[PDB]
Amino acid sequence: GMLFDTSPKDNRKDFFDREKEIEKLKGLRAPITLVLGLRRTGKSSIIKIGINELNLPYIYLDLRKFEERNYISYKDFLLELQKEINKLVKRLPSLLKALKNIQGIVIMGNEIKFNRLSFANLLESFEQASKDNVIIVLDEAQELVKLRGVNLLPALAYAYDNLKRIKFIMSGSEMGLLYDYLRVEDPESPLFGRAFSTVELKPFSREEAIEFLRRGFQEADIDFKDYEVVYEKIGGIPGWLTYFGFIYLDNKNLDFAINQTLEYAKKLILKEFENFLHGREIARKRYLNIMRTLSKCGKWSDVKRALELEEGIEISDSEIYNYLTQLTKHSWIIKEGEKYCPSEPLISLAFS
Ligand SMILES: Nc1ncnc2c1ncn2[C@@H]1O[C@H](COP(=O)(O)OP(=O)(O)O)[C@@H](O)[C@H]1O
Ligand SMILES: [Mg+2]
Repeated sequence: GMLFDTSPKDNRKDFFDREKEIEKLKGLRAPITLVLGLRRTGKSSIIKIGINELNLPYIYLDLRKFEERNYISYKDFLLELQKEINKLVKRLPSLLKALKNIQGIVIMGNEIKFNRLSFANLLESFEQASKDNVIIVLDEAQELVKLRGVNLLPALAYAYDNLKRIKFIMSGSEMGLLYDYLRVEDPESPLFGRAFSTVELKPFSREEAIEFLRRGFQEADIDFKDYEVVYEKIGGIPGWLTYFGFIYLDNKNLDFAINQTLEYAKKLILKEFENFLHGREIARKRYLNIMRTLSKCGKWSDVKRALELEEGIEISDSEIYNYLTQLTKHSWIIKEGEKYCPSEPLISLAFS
């Protein structure tokens, strides 16, 4: 690969720095490791790099495939787990034997089929089958909020307290929703009071962004001069800088590569906003209004004024609070003081 491959990296040789973050992740320093960061900050990348370098058995649940749904069924969750387990038995010969006595499992012949299941007994059997730590990756774990008919928390707590060879890695692009999922705020919840080893990926600063591009161009062996305009136009999100780098290498026209990145970002961001608006069709026009209003940032008064201007009616403070709270939980905006801002520059652009 190369530094500007437009897919999550799986090798450190293709990945710019984040050395402290990868090393912390790899430390598996508590039974649960949280990987945080906005979309496109490299979370799936460091997880892949981390598990490749550790050379430990693992189950990888890519939950992004549920992002366009409002609900995940027990059946659809089990089919994903089933697929991963089948990869794991190939690495853990004695697992197929250890899964034989699980109530809802059927074996035929070097594979399993589920025919509810005890997630805690399942995890315990991975641990029985392995001399080494087994990593359970829940990539975009906050998606499990949508898995309404299953509560995995007691099983996660059981593992945390009792399964010493089970190490979870849970990532989330929507920080508040991830914490809400794990019920960190609820004293009676199974994971309350338990510490998570936490790694956060922030957007590149100006100097990091410039160094990232510099490194990828030096590696392609091509000249580049305009690093500052690229940062000014694209911003610090690694994923967008990566795409730009790829396009510029492919075409060598600065304005074309910037415009193509901007147009790709806008399309992707607005599709992701549609995922957000799924199940909120009642408040849909209002959310669009809020984001346009907050594009160049604004205060509560600006949000209120713009909503009431569009609809004519007075709008309560309860409704307003709920709309901004949802946007903040899902990482669309961030509140600085009395100022709410899109969480990165191209989200401003997308609603401009
Ligand atoms: N430090 C980095 N070095 C090289 N590429 C990166 C880096 N950070 C992110 N990327 C690239 O940016 C894109 C988004 O990364 P990804 O791991 O999917 O982010 P997340 O899972 O946080 O949304 C991918 O193309 C990835 O290869
Ligand atoms: Mg990801």
